[PDB]
Amino acid sequence: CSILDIRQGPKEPFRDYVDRFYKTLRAEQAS
Repeated sequence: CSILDIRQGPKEPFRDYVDRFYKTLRAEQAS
């Protein structure tokens, strides 16, 4: 891991953000 190191693509921050964002919007639609 040297040139194949700084790949740039978040997963565990960003899809424990989405699921929470999707039940936040499924309280904007209906809580």
